[PDB]
Amino acid sequence: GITQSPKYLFRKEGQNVTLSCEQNLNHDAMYWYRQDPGQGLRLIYYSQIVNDFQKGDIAEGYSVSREKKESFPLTVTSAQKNPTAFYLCASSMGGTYEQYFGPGTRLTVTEDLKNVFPPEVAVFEPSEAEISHTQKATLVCLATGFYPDHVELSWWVNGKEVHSGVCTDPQPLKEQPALNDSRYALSSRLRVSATFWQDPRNHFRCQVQFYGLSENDEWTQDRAKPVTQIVSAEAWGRAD
Amino acid sequence: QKEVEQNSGPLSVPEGAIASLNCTYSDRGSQSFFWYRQYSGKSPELIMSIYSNGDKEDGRFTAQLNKASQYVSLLIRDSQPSDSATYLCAVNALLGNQFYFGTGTSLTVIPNIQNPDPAVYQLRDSKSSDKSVCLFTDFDSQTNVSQSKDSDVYITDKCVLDMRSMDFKSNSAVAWSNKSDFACANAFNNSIIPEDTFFPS
Amino acid sequence: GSHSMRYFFTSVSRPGRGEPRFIAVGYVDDTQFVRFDSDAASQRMEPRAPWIEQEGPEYWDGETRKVKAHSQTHRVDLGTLRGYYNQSEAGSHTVQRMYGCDVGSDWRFLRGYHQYAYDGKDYIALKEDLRSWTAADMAAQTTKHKWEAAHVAEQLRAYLEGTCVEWLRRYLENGKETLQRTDAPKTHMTHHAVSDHEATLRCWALSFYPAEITLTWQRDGEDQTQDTELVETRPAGDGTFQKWAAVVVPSGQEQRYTCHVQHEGLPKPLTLRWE
Amino acid sequence: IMDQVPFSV
Amino acid sequence: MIQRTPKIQVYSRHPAENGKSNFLNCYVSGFHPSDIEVDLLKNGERIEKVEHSDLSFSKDWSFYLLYYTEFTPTEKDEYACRVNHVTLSQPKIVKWDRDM
Repeated sequence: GITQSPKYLFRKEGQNVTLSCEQNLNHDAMYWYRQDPGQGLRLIYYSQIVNDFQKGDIAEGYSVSREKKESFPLTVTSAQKNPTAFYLCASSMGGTYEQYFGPGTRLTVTEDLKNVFPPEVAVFEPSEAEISHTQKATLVCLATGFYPDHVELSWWVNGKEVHSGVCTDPQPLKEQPALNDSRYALSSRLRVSATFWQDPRNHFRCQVQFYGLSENDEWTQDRAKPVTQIVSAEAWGRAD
Repeated sequence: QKEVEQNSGPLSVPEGAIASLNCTYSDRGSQSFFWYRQYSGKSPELIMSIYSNGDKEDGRFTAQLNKASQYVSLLIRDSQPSDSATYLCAVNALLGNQFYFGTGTSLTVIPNIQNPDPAVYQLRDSKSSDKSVCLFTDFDSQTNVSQSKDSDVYITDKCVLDMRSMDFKSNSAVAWSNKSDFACANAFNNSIIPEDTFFPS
Repeated sequence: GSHSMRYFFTSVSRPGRGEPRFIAVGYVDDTQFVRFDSDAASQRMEPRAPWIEQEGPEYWDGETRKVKAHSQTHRVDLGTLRGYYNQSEAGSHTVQRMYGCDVGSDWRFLRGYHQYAYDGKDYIALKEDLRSWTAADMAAQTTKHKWEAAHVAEQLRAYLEGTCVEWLRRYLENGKETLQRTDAPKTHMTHHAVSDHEATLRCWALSFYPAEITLTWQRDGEDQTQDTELVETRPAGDGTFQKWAAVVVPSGQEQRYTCHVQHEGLPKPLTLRWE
Repeated sequence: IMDQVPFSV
Repeated sequence: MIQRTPKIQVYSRHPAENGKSNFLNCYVSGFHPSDIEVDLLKNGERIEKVEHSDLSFSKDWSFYLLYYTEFTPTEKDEYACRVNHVTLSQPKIVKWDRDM
């Protein structure tokens, strides 16, 4: 019964954010963590009574206030040097008892909104050399040049989402890993039967959901605004 | 050191075999020991909890706890592709009324694929028709891929796709670049090629 | 058994003039070493023995966090309990919780207990197997089934079988000159003339630790329970205890009445006479 | 050391 | 609710001798509920600055407290302890005897 909002959040460097956390389990204690990629969990703030919150290991730049038992709103400030992380809210009955986590909120703070780009999605038809030697055929999809990496890819065969024969990279790669604000690229592959791909009535589409800015955010550039949008690419069967 | 330590290095276990994830801690009046499972991009899911010395069985995994020697383990039977995740170790602390989490151990079950047909195909764009990607697929489990040493070439890691229509899985990776002069026999040179590959024309 | 660690918690309600008052004390053997009082000024777990003072600040910060939550748990316990019996909000009630473990001569787990009382009478207790419960009344089984479905006895058994003996041994070794000592009783006898024919012989036993002691009266080598007054053991405040037992005796034959003091620091029991 | 935070009745 | 009568004991920490400083103890035990007023008296007047121990109870859930103060006994100095509980209709006074 623990919930967080939103699942994906994005703000500009210099302003404050308020990550909300509601608790339905009537647990006395609540916890706030941040999870950086490949570095585990780190405690930010925790409380055990209704109005008794205590600082964690890294409380620099973080503020919290538990005014009532139900909510544990953690507000991050500009004093945080590296706010971009995966924020996880947990709650439990006692300080020494096992905790349960909410869905988590991924916050991404950038220098300026110019680094936000929706993904360019394209599909690549199978090769006829693979169709003969394997009696199978893969459809490779590419979402390139997007930031931040708030992307969920899915394949849709004949209008319905499928999971069989689908493989998606666990986490996208930085197109230029030397840069801090580098774009990301994600790949996926849908392998179907050779006799299935050669059917012209079969429809293939690679769907890539992107979580960027909201429409109420200000955008001063002349380029297309990187709002939370959908980008996809289609493909049809070919007997050739 | 930390109150709870565990080998964060990525451990691999064949499909169907038994995975043994270990975890040690510093005694802080530690009394309760837990195991969390966290898939990539999601929240840690509580999957195991033990409180006394011995083994506790539930599902396809067992929790083994020893308190004389500070360590708690998690054995997983019949390793399935859905078990590939990082498993976090949790140990409570009566000294301080605290709760501590380990850094996590990334588990990746590798499929036991037989009769492989390694090859590198070229897939052109369905609509653009002037973009090109390369597909290293159907290679066995021993083969690994590495990142490209060129900023213009992009390489992805392995990936196990499961066709439930048939009864086989296949590892596959993809390499693409904007060089507009690149041939698929040039990116995967950085990785160890099993020499059993077939490069089409 | 040989040694034991115990905790005592009380929460008395004060309807109309404040929140329930919470008091927690801890004892090893017969020596108190920690305490807490919501009415006290420190608002922290305070030390009451010399050896416990050497613990780190993480120990005191943790023990303070527990009583601050334990007091809150007893507050919702008092409000919930007045509905179990449908008692008014004007009646003042109290809650008592206690637990602890007993160790043997090998300093290993020998016995564990965890009990709960409401308004001075038994409510619910963990059996000696540390796996079952003993509910007193009908409303006492409401929390038993609530605690059986939550597997409370499993996590309570761990304190008594586990960290209680592992932290009792830690206290027995750090405070060795205090807890592992044994003070033999300093005994004497007084004579008080009651009447022309009778006089009371009072057998004293002072400055002894631990508190367990037995005072027996004998006449010509035979126990005499009649005409004997025994008072319960008193804490001296010196960290030791006091106790005495008297007997009214016909005047002139006090030679036959013999006192007997049995204590841990006495292999053979002492024998006290007037002359 | 004290026990875990107790269960409410 | 269970209500019990406090058992009062008045005594000195060490064997009382005249002129030497000692401590006067008042050990109430076996009472319920918790609230209880205990005052150490010197020749009928209330002694300020008396220190009591922490509130603890026995197996039968009855509390026991120890009220002590530093004093010096003479031959004709009367000391006593005055307890007040909801069990007592009026406060009970127990005098201190050098032989009890």
